[PDB]
Amino acid sequence: ASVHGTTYELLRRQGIDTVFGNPGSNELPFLKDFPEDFRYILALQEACVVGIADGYAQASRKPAFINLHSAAGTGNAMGALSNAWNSHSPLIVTAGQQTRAMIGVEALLTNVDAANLPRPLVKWSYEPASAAEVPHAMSRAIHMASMAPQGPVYLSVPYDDWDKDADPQSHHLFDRHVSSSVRLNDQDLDILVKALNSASNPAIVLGPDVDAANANADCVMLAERLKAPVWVAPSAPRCPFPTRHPCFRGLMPAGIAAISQLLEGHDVVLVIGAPVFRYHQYDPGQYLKPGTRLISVTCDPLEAARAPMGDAIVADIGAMASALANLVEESSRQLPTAAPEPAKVDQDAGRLHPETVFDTLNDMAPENAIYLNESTSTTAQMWQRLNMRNPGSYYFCAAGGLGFALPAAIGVQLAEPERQVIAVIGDGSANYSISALWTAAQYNIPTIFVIMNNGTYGALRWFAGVLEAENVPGLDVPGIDFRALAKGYGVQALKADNLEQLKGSLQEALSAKGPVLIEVSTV
Amino acid sequence: ASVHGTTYELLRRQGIDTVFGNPGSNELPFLKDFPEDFRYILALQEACVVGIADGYAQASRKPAFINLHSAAGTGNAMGALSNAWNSHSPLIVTAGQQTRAMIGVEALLTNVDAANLPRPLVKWSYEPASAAEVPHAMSRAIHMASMAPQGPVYLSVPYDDWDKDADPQSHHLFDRHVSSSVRLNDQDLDILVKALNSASNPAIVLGPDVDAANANADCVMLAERLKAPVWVAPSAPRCPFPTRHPCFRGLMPAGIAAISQLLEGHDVVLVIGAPVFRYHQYDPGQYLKPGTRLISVTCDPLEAARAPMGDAIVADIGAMASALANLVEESSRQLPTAAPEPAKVDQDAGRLHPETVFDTLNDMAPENAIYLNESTSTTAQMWQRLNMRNPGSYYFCAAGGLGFALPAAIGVQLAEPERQVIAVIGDGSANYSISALWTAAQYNIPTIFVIMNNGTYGALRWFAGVLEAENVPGLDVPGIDFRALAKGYGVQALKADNLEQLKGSLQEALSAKGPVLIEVSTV
Amino acid sequence: ASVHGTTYELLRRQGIDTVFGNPGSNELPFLKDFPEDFRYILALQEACVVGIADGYAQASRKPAFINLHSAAGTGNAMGALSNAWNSHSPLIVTAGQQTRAMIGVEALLTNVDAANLPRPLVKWSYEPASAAEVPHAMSRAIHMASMAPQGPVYLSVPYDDWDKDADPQSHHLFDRHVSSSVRLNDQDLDILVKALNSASNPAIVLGPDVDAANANADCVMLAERLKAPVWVAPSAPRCPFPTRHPCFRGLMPAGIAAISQLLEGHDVVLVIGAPVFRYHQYDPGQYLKPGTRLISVTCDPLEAARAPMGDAIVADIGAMASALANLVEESSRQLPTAAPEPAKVDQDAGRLHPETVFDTLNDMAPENAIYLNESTSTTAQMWQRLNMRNPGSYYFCAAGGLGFALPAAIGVQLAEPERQVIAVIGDGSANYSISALWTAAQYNIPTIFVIMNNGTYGALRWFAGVLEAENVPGLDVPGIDFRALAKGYGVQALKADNLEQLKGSLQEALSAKGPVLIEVSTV
Ligand SMILES: Cc1ncc(C[n+]2csc(CCOP(=O)(O)OP(=O)(O)O)c2C)c(N)n1
Ligand SMILES: Cc1ncc(C[n+]2csc(CCOP(=O)(O)OP(=O)(O)O)c2C)c(N)n1
Ligand SMILES: Cc1ncc(C[n+]2csc(CCOP(=O)(O)OP(=O)(O)O)c2C)c(N)n1
Ligand SMILES: [Ca+2]
Ligand SMILES: [Ca+2]
Ligand SMILES: [Ca+2]
Ligand SMILES: [Ca+2]
Ligand SMILES: [Ca+2]
Ligand SMILES: [Ca+2]
Ligand SMILES: [Mg+2]
Repeated sequence: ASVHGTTYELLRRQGIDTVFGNPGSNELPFLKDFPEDFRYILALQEACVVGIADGYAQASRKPAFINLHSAAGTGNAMGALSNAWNSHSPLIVTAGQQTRAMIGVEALLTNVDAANLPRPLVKWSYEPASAAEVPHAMSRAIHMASMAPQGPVYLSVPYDDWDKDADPQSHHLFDRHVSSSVRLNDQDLDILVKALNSASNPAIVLGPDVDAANANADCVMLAERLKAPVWVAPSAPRCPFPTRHPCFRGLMPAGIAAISQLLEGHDVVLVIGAPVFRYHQYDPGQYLKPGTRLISVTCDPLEAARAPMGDAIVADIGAMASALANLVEESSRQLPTAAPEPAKVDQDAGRLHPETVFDTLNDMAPENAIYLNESTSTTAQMWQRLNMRNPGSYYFCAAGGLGFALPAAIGVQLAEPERQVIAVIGDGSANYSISALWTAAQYNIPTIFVIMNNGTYGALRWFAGVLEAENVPGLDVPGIDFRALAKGYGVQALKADNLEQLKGSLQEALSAKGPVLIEVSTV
Repeated sequence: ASVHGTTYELLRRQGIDTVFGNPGSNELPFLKDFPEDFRYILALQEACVVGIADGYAQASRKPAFINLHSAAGTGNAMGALSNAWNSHSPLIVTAGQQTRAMIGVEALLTNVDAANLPRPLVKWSYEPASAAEVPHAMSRAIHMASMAPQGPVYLSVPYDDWDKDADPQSHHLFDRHVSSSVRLNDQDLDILVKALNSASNPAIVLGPDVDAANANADCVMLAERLKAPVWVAPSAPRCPFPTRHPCFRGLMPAGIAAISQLLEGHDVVLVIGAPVFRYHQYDPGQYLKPGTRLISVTCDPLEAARAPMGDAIVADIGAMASALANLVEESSRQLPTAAPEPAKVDQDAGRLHPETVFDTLNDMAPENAIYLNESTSTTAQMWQRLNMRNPGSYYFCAAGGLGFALPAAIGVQLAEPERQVIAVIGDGSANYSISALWTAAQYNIPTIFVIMNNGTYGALRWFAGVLEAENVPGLDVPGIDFRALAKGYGVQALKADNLEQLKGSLQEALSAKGPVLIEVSTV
Repeated sequence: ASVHGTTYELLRRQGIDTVFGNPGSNELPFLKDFPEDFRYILALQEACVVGIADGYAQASRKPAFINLHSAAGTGNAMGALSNAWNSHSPLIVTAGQQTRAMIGVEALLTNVDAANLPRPLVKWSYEPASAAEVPHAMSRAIHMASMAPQGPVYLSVPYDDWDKDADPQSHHLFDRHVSSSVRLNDQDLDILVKALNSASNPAIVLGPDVDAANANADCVMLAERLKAPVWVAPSAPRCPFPTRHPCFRGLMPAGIAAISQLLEGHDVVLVIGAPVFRYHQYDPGQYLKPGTRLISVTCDPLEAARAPMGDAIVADIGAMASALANLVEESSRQLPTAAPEPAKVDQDAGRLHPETVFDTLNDMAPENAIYLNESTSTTAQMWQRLNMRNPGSYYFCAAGGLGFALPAAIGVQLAEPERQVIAVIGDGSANYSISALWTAAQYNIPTIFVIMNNGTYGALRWFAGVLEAENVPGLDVPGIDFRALAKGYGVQALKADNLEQLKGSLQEALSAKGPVLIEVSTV
């Protein structure tokens, strides 16, 4: 069999049936005779291709396969890979290389020093030394992406390799099963459980890896047994806990001093599935106040190594969450009281306050809706106003790289056809991956995009305010008609200048049978 | 003085007065108190930022300064850097890094292993070890970008460095002058000149570095003295010779066998300012046929090293071109006869043949117009139908990375306010950097964008045809309304469905006082 | 023809006839059927292999070819490559890789991510994508190493490639000639010459690249014409000027303040072939005092970029030195007076003062002797006491990496059979590459090794003294019998405990017909 046939069989046998890409000439030999049981999802720019694959992978909880064009295609996708790295997204990125006969002369489209291009944003990067090695290299890519800590991998393949004969021994790769579903040994696990049972005032902090492992329900049980408040680690890329559960305490502020102050009084703080800690603003102070012991369970050695305080256990989040939830004793402490409902902000008949938008979305959206957030100055309000009861209900660019939510919303909707996806995106952020709209229109993926139009890079004007920075250029983005942009890409567009219109537009959008974009005029 | 003040003085003293960027929080400390004698050009996505800076640098023939946001901003610009590498574009790319106090914990927005991110697409990449080193590092960046062979450089700067005190000895950096304007020593130059004077049937092949050095006029003189035909090296990123000059022979096909066949009979082939050779399609054969001696003058050691045949001289193109043009004897051979005018293709009243579009542009555009090409399946026709008499009249993505022409056209227009820029872009290519349109509208840069709409990735369907590849998915891009996209970004839009409309639209576009986009329905 | 035959023909045609190496299994396929016109020089450890090749290349002024074993062999040679990088040594380092069929499974002896191993100490690093590409890759290696700025390159080759068929078009590589013998254009050169003719008190500073280019004589003429004092740039790896010439001023101290103080009063300082400046100790102060203008001529863009002051011209040192020496006017100023003879230090009948050793060597050694220095605490005395009239008379580890002089002395002696090589090495430094002695014995290369035995890492005890550092462990190296070590490797050994014995031992050593090691007891 050819390398082409062998490789598609490998993919199919490993559960991959979809290719997200933007084609090029070095990739034609791979894409020809495309298998009938496969599905190709085209996007117009590489950041969009990867963003869609990313949302698809995160929501489906399985690896996504991507095919890009040489160095330029790969380069266009590197901002998206920064987010994928931080979110532990299992992405298999393949790029076509020039024919081996012309790599040396560096003919046009040659990806020079290929493996180094995507570094340091990949777990593994490689270009095979011969055509017969391709299936084996593809196998390595699949497993490296899937093993904890999951992350993106890169494989460059010269286009002339596809038609060559594959090693007949490649059949051994087809059904390989690799597992990293491990947990702390019995003896040490018993010690940890005892420390938890003995704590007088424990607190639990959860990160994105909990939602990735679908360990949400196990963490709820753990929180209920320990009768402990639960916080979501700062700069949260996903939501790991039902936001209206009595133990829920909200999103932690992303500052050193703010967090230690928040945890003061808690003798034992158990952090699960999050780095310690994804701070953002520089808020100097103590990492932890005296009297607090921190224990971290992470699926990533890099996270365990860099934590500036506490103990750590490197293991599978799902396996650990399940073990802990079943072994801890039920505390006789009283279960925490639920946080009160957020207040209603005064809303006149003019432009909409973000709070109003979120309250309305919470009112009108189905209970199993999935939200994506790329409205940077309104994140805190969004977290307090949306009741997200189920796992996989929230996504936000893990590395803070804009251009994620719009395409990712399409990938998530593709992965969860029965849950309405609603992406809330700022007018500034909307531009980074605007062409992704075309993919939703073409495949009729019913994502709803809500553009928060305030005409400025709000979050930046805010930091520009703290630093007390003046005369900073480039903070405003006036003159963009989002309805026209949506029309350009074949997506139905609506406008909301006030509350009445907002409610009407949402009613229509929710009843639509295709993707819809709503431009909202915000304060 | 602070690092901030010292750095802006360094830039100003080295001739930089414009910053192309997309702001972020790590960059606010650098951008605050923005100098009044500077100019900030905002673009909505990083590929667009770099593309604009690239066009500006290439057209002005001086380095362009760029400021991006951390890893995500840098990553979004890597496809654009692939083109910049191939075009020897002097680009100074700076990105903001997290505060030194939080780099270790990898707070959000930390650019991890920063210097490795842009590799291998940069000449030099670096992150200073202390704040006082910043001005010196900036100096290194400026010079590394400007010395032959020119190319992009990268500098990552922690945001807390800007307000620190600079080394008082930094003043020594302000007026440093670095030169690489060198040419072959007298003795060896005399030998080369003798070889040229002795040739019986010489041919000259010119590359992009000739136009970059503005050595066009010197090459015309050289060609006239030697009475030799002149070809433009394959995959041409720029036009180095007047296309209607009697010696002009056109664009060389990008294949090994095709080129050796084309050069057969020429005893001495002098290649100036081009790699040997930027092949594209695999057209196996002899690199050179017996009887042909090839001599290459390149400004790049990497080019000299990888040439599979001939001798090479590594030197400044301008200095070499000038020396050769003045030292060679006037041959008694007859000057080559000009190529005949291309034929008029039959055009009915329906959709436009690309040939018709180019003939019409040639008819109506000013004689000093500048063209950008990102209509991949029509490159050969474009080269035969446009009379480009002046230097800096043509640009095409040097690494074949789409998303270059649209933003680059804006940068070129900014650099040459008195020459009408006309970008000819395919409907597929238009999407990669569509948001750049906003920048033209906002600063009122009068670029004319001609979108060749044929609804498909034409060049790919063509390769898919040669390889005799079937069942290749993702080759069509239907359902895009370019007039709506232009409206979305504030740019006047026109449509041309036939010749009559094409002529009318061009008349209007040429008389416009701002940017204009014309969607052309092509066959 | 096979890749094996084609490659040896390429090497032979490019002037390479010697292979320096330490064999391994991945290299057997390359070494088999070793050409009869070639010469293989075996060394017992890789640092020794590279050190010998380095000395050979530096002294012969042509590239040296090296063959090492996979990652371990390459790794053992990386300290030696650090020196080669700093000395601009043209070294072609090749390493054998596992068979392509087993690279993927990482069988024993696989060099993983090969090209990244030697970085950042190489100009170019690469592993071919196919066997037919090997000759072309070898060609690139040869030229990259030879073009200015010269430096080490690395090529990894899977062992199964050698027996495959080579591309018949590879014959084009055989006689390629690449030149970088360039100099500043006429107009700018005239400006520089005028600045030199107009200077009232010029000073000249020379670096290692002057000796590498054999531009010594041209610099003497330049100094005599300008009637200017000449200094050797700090941390000198080579000697670029006759040390007893009336203009000679000695080795510059390696400190910022010390150098500016030394140059004070000189209006124009011309630096040729040296970085600006290879400082060592931290001696904070002004880089240059007011009134001094510095102009640097360097063959390295990296040097021009990082200079913290002055203008720079990037060009070939030989071409530039020759041009300047012939164009400057003869100044009417009086020629500088020669420095007085160094004083005789008092020497009793006990252990030898380093000054005594150097005076005696100067007295007894032939006038065309070549010295290598790796006696770190005695460098200043050595420079003042040895009259070195000819080019290529001195070598010192360019990156300060010990283990250079002993093997390099063998390589230099091999390159210059008619000039007596005398390596002066400290007892600490002698151990790093002690096994190199075997190579001298086996091929009967008559190098004389003088071991300065003082039982301690003297230079370190000295820095430990300045820093006023106390309780520093590991500074003494007692209990080493160098005569026994020499005997172990087959080299004649002598001992000198006092002056009488020193003179006697030197008389014998100079008359020897093979390598000799003299252990000298120093204070
Ligand atoms: C790729 C990328 N480029 C630039 C930035 C810097 N940045 C962070 S927030 C922001 C503002 C986003 O504006 P918008 O989406 O309109 O939302 P707002 O702040 O107004 O809520 C910008 C440009 C970024 N994080 N990522
Ligand atoms: C960043 C990038 N992505 C993908 C490609 C692959 N590619 C080469 S030509 C091409 C078609 C461009 O289509 P279009 O601009 O409509 O012009 P046409 O071929 O129809 O003339 C594509 C997608 C590329 N070279 N660069
Ligand atoms: C590979 C390497 N290891 C360690 C050092 C650090 N070092 C610099 S000088 C020195 C002392 C050398 O001792 P010796 O050769 O006996 O000479 P002395 O200082 O006594 O004159 C040492 C160990 C070095 N420069 N290179
Ligand atoms: Ca409500
Ligand atoms: Ca906004
Ligand atoms: Ca005409
Ligand atoms: Ca098209
Ligand atoms: Ca004497
Ligand atoms: Ca010693
Ligand atoms: Mg990289």
